[PDB]
Amino acid sequence: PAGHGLRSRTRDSFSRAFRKKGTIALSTYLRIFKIGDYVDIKVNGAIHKGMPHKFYHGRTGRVWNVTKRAVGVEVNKQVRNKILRKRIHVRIEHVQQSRCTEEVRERIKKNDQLKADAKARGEVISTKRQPLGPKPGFMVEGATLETVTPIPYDVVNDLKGGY
Amino acid sequence: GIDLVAGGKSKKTKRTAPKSDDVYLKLLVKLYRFLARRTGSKFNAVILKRLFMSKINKPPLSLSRLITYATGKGDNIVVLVGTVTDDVRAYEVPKIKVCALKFTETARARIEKAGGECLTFDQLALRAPLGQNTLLLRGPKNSREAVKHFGPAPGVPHSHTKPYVRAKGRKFERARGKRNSRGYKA
Amino acid sequence: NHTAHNQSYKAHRNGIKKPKSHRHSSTKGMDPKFLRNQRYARKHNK
Amino acid sequence: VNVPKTKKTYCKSKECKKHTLHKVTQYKKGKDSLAAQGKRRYDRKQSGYGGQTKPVFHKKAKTTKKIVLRLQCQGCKHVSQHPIKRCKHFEIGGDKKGK
Amino acid sequence: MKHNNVIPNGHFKKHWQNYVRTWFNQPARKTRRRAARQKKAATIFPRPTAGSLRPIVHGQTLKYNMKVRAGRGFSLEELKAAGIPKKLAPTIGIAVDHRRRNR
RNA sequence: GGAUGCGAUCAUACCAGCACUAACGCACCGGAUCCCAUCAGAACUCCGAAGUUAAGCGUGCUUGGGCGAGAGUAGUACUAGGAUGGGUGACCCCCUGGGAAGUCCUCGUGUUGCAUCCCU
RNA sequence: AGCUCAACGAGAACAGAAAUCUCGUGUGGAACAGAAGGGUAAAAGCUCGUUUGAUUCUGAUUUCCAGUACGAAUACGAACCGUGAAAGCGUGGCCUAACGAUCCUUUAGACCUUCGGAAUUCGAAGCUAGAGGUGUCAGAAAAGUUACCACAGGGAUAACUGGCUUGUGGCAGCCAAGCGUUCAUAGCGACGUUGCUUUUUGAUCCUUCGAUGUCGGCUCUUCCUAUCAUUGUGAAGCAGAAUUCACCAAGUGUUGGAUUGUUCACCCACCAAUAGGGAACGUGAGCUGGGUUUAGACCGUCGUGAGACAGGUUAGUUUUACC
RNA sequence: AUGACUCUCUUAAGGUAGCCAAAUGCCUCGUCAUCUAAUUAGUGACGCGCAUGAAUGGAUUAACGAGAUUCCCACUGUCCC
RNA sequence: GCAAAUCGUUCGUCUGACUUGGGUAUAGGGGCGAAAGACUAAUCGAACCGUCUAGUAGCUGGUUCCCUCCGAAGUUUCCCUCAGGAUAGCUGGAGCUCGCGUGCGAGUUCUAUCGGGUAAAGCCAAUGAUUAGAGGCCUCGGGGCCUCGACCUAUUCUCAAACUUUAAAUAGGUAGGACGGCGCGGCUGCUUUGUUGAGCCGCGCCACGGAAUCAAGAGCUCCAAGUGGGCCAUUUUUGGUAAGCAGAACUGGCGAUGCGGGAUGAACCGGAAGCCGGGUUACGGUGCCAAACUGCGCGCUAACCUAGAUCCCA
RNA sequence: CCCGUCUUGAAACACGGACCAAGGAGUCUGACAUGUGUGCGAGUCAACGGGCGAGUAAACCCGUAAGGCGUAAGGAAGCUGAUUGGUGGGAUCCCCCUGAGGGGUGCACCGCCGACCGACCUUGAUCUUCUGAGAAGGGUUCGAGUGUGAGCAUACCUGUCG
Ligand SMILES: [K+]
Ligand SMILES: [K+]
Ligand SMILES: [K+]
Ligand SMILES: [K+]
Ligand SMILES: [K+]
Ligand SMILES: [K+]
Ligand SMILES: [K+]
Ligand SMILES: [K+]
Ligand SMILES: [K+]
Ligand SMILES: [K+]
Ligand SMILES: [K+]
Ligand SMILES: [K+]
Ligand SMILES: [K+]
Ligand SMILES: [K+]
Ligand SMILES: [K+]
Ligand SMILES: [K+]
Ligand SMILES: [K+]
Ligand SMILES: [K+]
Ligand SMILES: [K+]
Ligand SMILES: [K+]
Ligand SMILES: [K+]
Ligand SMILES: [K+]
Ligand SMILES: [K+]
Ligand SMILES: [K+]
Ligand SMILES: [Mg+2]
Ligand SMILES: [Mg+2]
Ligand SMILES: [Mg+2]
Ligand SMILES: [Mg+2]
Ligand SMILES: [Mg+2]
Ligand SMILES: [Mg+2]
Ligand SMILES: [Mg+2]
Ligand SMILES: [Mg+2]
Ligand SMILES: [Mg+2]
Ligand SMILES: [Mg+2]
Ligand SMILES: [Mg+2]
Ligand SMILES: [Mg+2]
Ligand SMILES: [Mg+2]
Ligand SMILES: [Mg+2]
Ligand SMILES: [Mg+2]
Ligand SMILES: [Mg+2]
Ligand SMILES: [Mg+2]
Ligand SMILES: [Mg+2]
Ligand SMILES: [Mg+2]
Ligand SMILES: [Mg+2]
Ligand SMILES: [Mg+2]
Ligand SMILES: [Mg+2]
Ligand SMILES: [Mg+2]
Ligand SMILES: [Mg+2]
Ligand SMILES: [Mg+2]
Ligand SMILES: [Mg+2]
Ligand SMILES: [Mg+2]
Ligand SMILES: [Mg+2]
Ligand SMILES: [Mg+2]
Ligand SMILES: [Mg+2]
Ligand SMILES: [Mg+2]
Ligand SMILES: [Mg+2]
Ligand SMILES: [Mg+2]
Ligand SMILES: [Mg+2]
Ligand SMILES: [Mg+2]
Ligand SMILES: [Mg+2]
Ligand SMILES: [Mg+2]
Ligand SMILES: [Mg+2]
Ligand SMILES: [Mg+2]
Ligand SMILES: [Mg+2]
Ligand SMILES: [Mg+2]
Ligand SMILES: [Mg+2]
Ligand SMILES: [Mg+2]
Ligand SMILES: [Mg+2]
Ligand SMILES: [Mg+2]
Ligand SMILES: [Mg+2]
Ligand SMILES: [Mg+2]
Ligand SMILES: [Mg+2]
Ligand SMILES: [Mg+2]
Ligand SMILES: [Mg+2]
Ligand SMILES: [Mg+2]
Ligand SMILES: [Mg+2]
Ligand SMILES: [Mg+2]
Ligand SMILES: [Mg+2]
Ligand SMILES: [Mg+2]
Ligand SMILES: [Mg+2]
Ligand SMILES: [Mg+2]
Ligand SMILES: [Mg+2]
Ligand SMILES: [Mg+2]
Ligand SMILES: [Mg+2]
Ligand SMILES: [Mg+2]
Ligand SMILES: [Mg+2]
Ligand SMILES: [Mg+2]
Ligand SMILES: [Mg+2]
Ligand SMILES: [Mg+2]
Ligand SMILES: [Mg+2]
Ligand SMILES: [Mg+2]
Ligand SMILES: [Mg+2]
Ligand SMILES: [Mg+2]
Ligand SMILES: [Mg+2]
Ligand SMILES: [Mg+2]
Ligand SMILES: [Mg+2]
Ligand SMILES: [Mg+2]
Ligand SMILES: [Mg+2]
Ligand SMILES: [Mg+2]
Ligand SMILES: [Mg+2]
Ligand SMILES: [Mg+2]
Ligand SMILES: [Mg+2]
Ligand SMILES: [Mg+2]
Ligand SMILES: [Mg+2]
Ligand SMILES: [Zn+2]
Repeated sequence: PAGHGLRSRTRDSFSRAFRKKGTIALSTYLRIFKIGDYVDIKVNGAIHKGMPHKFYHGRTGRVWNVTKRAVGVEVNKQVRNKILRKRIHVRIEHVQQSRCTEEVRERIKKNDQLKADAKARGEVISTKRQPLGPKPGFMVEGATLETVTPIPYDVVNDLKGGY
Repeated sequence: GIDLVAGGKSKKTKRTAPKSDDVYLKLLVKLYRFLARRTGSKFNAVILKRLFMSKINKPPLSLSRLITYATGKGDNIVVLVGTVTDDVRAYEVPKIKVCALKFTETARARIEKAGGECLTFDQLALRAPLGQNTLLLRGPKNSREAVKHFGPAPGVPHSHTKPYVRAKGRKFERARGKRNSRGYKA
Repeated sequence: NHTAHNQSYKAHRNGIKKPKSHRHSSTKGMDPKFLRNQRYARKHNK
Repeated sequence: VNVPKTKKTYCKSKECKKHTLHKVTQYKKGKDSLAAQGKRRYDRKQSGYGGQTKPVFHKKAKTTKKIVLRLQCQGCKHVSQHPIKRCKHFEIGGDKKGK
Repeated sequence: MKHNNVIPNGHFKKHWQNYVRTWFNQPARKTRRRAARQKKAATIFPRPTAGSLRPIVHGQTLKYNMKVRAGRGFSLEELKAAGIPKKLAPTIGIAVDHRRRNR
């Protein structure tokens, strides 16, 4: 509306990948979606029903409802000075289960056991991750040294493969 | 130059004193300025702040609601920074010790008849300087006509805000925008 | 005619404001069949 | 646009509340009554001096109208109205394609 | 017109300033009416200052039929039952209303 | 080690040519009363078991095409940030960072779930 | 449900480039109402079978977005149906456009509500859902002219100068195919290519609309050089004479007339020569007022007409200095 | 060269008698003649006339005009100055 | 100005449609007009006087004391809307609810993960555009067995905002606990062949805060002003020969803001400010103007064209 | 560099301003709204009027079924009319313990989900004067509702409108 249709500017976004057209593999229809799961919205161009607006393509949201053929997804949308919680329904052909939280569950268990193993011995520790820190000092065994020097200029070589 | 906002100064406003000129209220403020400073009691600090508040921020508490919140707490002293009103819908009034800024004439009579006591905040300081064994209560702040008009505008979706109309009837904002048969319902 | 100049600056004066997140979210718009059964389940809960 | 003479559709009558056979006819606006309150007020307003007292639409733009199908249930003999999209040529019971 | 306000409907489009009724004479009116009553009381002495006797009548309509008030005058049927001729009643401080019925 | 039924992944699985296969299978195959089916028992459908591994299916091969992976192209093209940098300009060096893609070259040519059966 | 398209290859009486028929290859190179894009192959295409989900009742969501309406779309719920053996699919068109408030009118629906003293039957008025339209499409009911003109304003905006720009106009250079009897360059410079100038006209709309007097001529001074003549020189296809190219050079000069309001132009004549320009397109409290550009009037064309005409014509107040 | 003449489309009728680069012609300073040493002026002709034309009057016209225009003679400080 | 129409000379007419006094008739959408929209008391394309009337104006002008604090917008949508209004944004005031580092906040990064089709690249990949030869020369046409062009095969030059297999940099989304996890029970009319699932509920147990950095704190509501002409610059970028031209994208700047530098300048460089003393710098400078070297070093240039002399910048 | 002003931009070749004195422009009123102060509070208001009274336009007194607003809503209307709270956070206080601890307390406010009244729809054992009553049982519907009142008067600023 107001100068732009629903699918305006979707020539590339909503087109199928090269040599990946035709029948949709059935693993898409065997996925299980639960409330609270995170899903990435990826519009399939072949399915014209229950397809989200182009804005939600490439966005990750949280599942808040499950129907026969579609899942309700909560997606953040920035409008001026506010973030809106947009609730949309999308057919499962356009959603992929996201691996954004794949490390959380396995990390909690490791932290829980590490704290438990430390509680029994009365040693207070921290399970927090840390970013890459500075490396310690070390010795490197001597080896043959290859000398690098600037190369004399040659005009004939100022072209891919030369002139 | 320094990269701060408003030179690092606060842009928030709170009441540091009552706006009223009531001489008795100012004496109570002086009493509880001392109690809050020299005791560090959280009860005294809360009492001091509420004495500054405007009328709408000190809503009345009905006697019936006072009785329900005081059930099973006869030993405790009920404290209200506000006015206690009488409620004709309450039949049985147990004996209760209540401290409030003001009691309505009917509310005071019923409490005193039931063997209870109506206290002022200067009497409370003598009985509970740190607020020991007190039941601190507040009246309903948002139960008034003005609040019904606040929030999302009446015409936006999912709005139950009360509009401003000079009268009530079929001819006063019941047409287009208020039903599907007239354009839309909103 | 049109320009977005200064609009991001205006948005960031008091924003970006994220909506308040509560533990329980509204059930409006969810499957009525699921909601109706849930209401009965709570009714007979003991 | 060609529409069949008969159509099997849902009937809202409490007698049926089910799909039944309906006869298709085209709706036509009835004659304006002189006793209608709006007409009574307009005639009063127009009387005497002052000339034309109401707007008179002049800038016609539509070249078609939304034809309304009048579906009369054969069970309860009740009518339901079903508008269709704008069209310039419309008929009921015309010869079907190919036949 | 701006903001969320009740729709204004002030009826101040005529020459209303020429039809303003002030009440600065309100104390004076009270004084004048009191003087008239005081003067009337001396004229009719020793007749009661309250005036003629008025009947008891019901309030009209469903909203006021549970109360009673003073009416205009006693009906002819009421006067006859009390044995007071209608021509004599007004001369002894009894109000007469020949229109009122007795249902 | 395989086949068959249902599959998953949808070319390392496709295409072309050539070669090969024990057993059980899978096929081709015989027939047209019945169900069904057409211009046509070719197909579809039904009934059957004389014949054949010729084809299909399966496997292998090709300095095969394609596809997949690596190397290289190349710190090149482009690019975020910086300069009272160069230059008449077009454009470009340097500084703090990120960093591709054809050609050419090497290698690879499927993996796998459930069930049944053969090799037994 | 079955089928596979465009195209090509190889074959068959009439039959051929192209009729129909057969086999083979064929990732869509076809088709899918329309614009384009996307999408689709035991299908969304083609051919047949059965059909009306283009149905009834709300609410929610998306797009638009103020997170209002409308249009359009999507996911459910509760009914009734279609189709298929069945899963399943179907709430119009494969997806992205194809459309419309209040008031009024009209229709459909509810053994519904009201007509206010109480009833009956007509009539009228309400409730729910559609239709008749607003295309300036969030939706007044609407023809001109003014040169007889008026007011509020606008340098938010035209008609001068000035400023930016230089396409266009004007002036100049580089390369050297060729011209020049011979001979690229005495003198020229095709095809290309690099510049300068603001004495053309455009582009723009920055300054001025509580006003910078708007054509040309006359008069008068000063300035420029891209030099017409005059002084001194170089070059020549420079014998002489005359002429041409180039250099230093703006010291001096550059005229009298017919026609035109003209600028411009053109002709006659003289002359050493009759070069080109600037200074708010120099110069109206310096003039003049022929033109343009108020009001009178005529013609032609145009208009039903009032009137219009970068068409013609004729008559039409040019103010003030003493700061 | 021109087109009496013929063919063809067509209108209510197809501008007739006259007149013209006109106070009416864009092109245009139209072409020819005349007036001048020289004339975008004047006059006389020519006319497929942007867009002339008959009481929206056409074409003429003696006399008259503080009406527009060209030339010649006289006259002169308009000018040479 | 003698004069809100006069003066000088020069001109028209002058027995007639002639000139003129007085009387008299016609009055405002009316009169009167040998016609100029003329004239109707210096007023006429609708006189004059009073009133309605303080007529209305989205337009012009003005709008009166001091310090202190906070502090904008030229953008969205709708409007016979485009010099206006409303609406949202930006802003103030009023608070309220809490909090004191245990924060659940952030115009930042890290880790993990997801989307993309611009730059570049590609044609030796589809679609389109396009140069040249080479071989085969089967079969088609062309002409004269020959022969050119069609054809087929392998190559080759050069290309694309509305082409593309591939494909960056920058930017975009999500997640990194106390709203976590596990165990045992319970509820249902939903769901399953199935106490099978789904969600919820109760009880018990565990949970060193589960990346960095910061956190002059976080949340919520009310009422309302001004604004809705913008302009400049780096870079990306459309129209245009171009423009101190017109129009967009991200950020900053001016406008609303002085101060040092750029001789001079709204935007360039530096840098933002209570009133002062001392110290030190930024940009820019140190021959004079003019505070600071004619400081210590190397080379280049010689301009008989006004040699040359500092981002934007002339 | 001259102030004031409109402006993207003013010392401007943009406009007003020769000079001085005095006068000279957001006011009054009605309606409504938020905020704040004050009184009383399920009420509140002496307002028309009356009784009087500083010999008195003030002050003081009077609301007896007066009236306004509030105390109940939904529906076009006929009409019907609130079964009286659960839960996650949370101030304060109490106890144990001296932890970013554990129990009890849980106001205000916010989120979530029921129930109740009404429009619409749906439902009907058992009765009745035949059109009503209502045992049970409801709803992705709708409401400016209910679930132990918060209003009324008055003062003033600011804002919209006449
Ligand atoms: K477009
Ligand atoms: K009338
Ligand atoms: K009076
Ligand atoms: K099919
Ligand atoms: K075929
Ligand atoms: K409009
Ligand atoms: K030029
Ligand atoms: K002007
Ligand atoms: K002058
Ligand atoms: K004259
Ligand atoms: K004359
Ligand atoms: K005379
Ligand atoms: K008049
Ligand atoms: K305006
Ligand atoms: K590429
Ligand atoms: K290509
Ligand atoms: K506004
Ligand atoms: K101004
Ligand atoms: K101005
Ligand atoms: K001025
Ligand atoms: K308001
Ligand atoms: K009352
Ligand atoms: K009273
Ligand atoms: K109703
Ligand atoms: Mg719109
Ligand atoms: Mg937009
Ligand atoms: Mg400071
Ligand atoms: Mg500040
Ligand atoms: Mg209607
Ligand atoms: Mg809505
Ligand atoms: Mg009448
Ligand atoms: Mg009449
Ligand atoms: Mg008035
Ligand atoms: Mg009375
Ligand atoms: Mg057979
Ligand atoms: Mg074989
Ligand atoms: Mg290979
Ligand atoms: Mg298409
Ligand atoms: Mg649909
Ligand atoms: Mg069936
Ligand atoms: Mg559709
Ligand atoms: Mg569809
Ligand atoms: Mg309609
Ligand atoms: Mg009606
Ligand atoms: Mg009646
Ligand atoms: Mg509109
Ligand atoms: Mg007019
Ligand atoms: Mg301008
Ligand atoms: Mg040339
Ligand atoms: Mg001026
Ligand atoms: Mg002037
Ligand atoms: Mg001047
Ligand atoms: Mg020279
Ligand atoms: Mg010679
Ligand atoms: Mg000279
Ligand atoms: Mg002349
Ligand atoms: Mg010039
Ligand atoms: Mg000039
Ligand atoms: Mg002058
Ligand atoms: Mg002059
Ligand atoms: Mg002049
Ligand atoms: Mg003139
Ligand atoms: Mg004229
Ligand atoms: Mg005519
Ligand atoms: Mg003239
Ligand atoms: Mg003729
Ligand atoms: Mg002629
Ligand atoms: Mg001539
Ligand atoms: Mg002459
Ligand atoms: Mg002539
Ligand atoms: Mg004519
Ligand atoms: Mg004529
Ligand atoms: Mg004549
Ligand atoms: Mg004559
Ligand atoms: Mg005469
Ligand atoms: Mg004199
Ligand atoms: Mg008359
Ligand atoms: Mg006369
Ligand atoms: Mg005239
Ligand atoms: Mg007047
Ligand atoms: Mg409109
Ligand atoms: Mg203005
Ligand atoms: Mg606003
Ligand atoms: Mg990426
Ligand atoms: Mg794109
Ligand atoms: Mg592209
Ligand atoms: Mg590119
Ligand atoms: Mg404005
Ligand atoms: Mg604007
Ligand atoms: Mg501009
Ligand atoms: Mg401004
Ligand atoms: Mg400078
Ligand atoms: Mg200092
Ligand atoms: Mg030196
Ligand atoms: Mg300006
Ligand atoms: Mg100024
Ligand atoms: Mg100037
Ligand atoms: Mg002005
Ligand atoms: Mg002045
Ligand atoms: Mg004064
Ligand atoms: Mg108040
Ligand atoms: Mg009462
Ligand atoms: Mg009812
Ligand atoms: Mg109910
Ligand atoms: Zn029926």
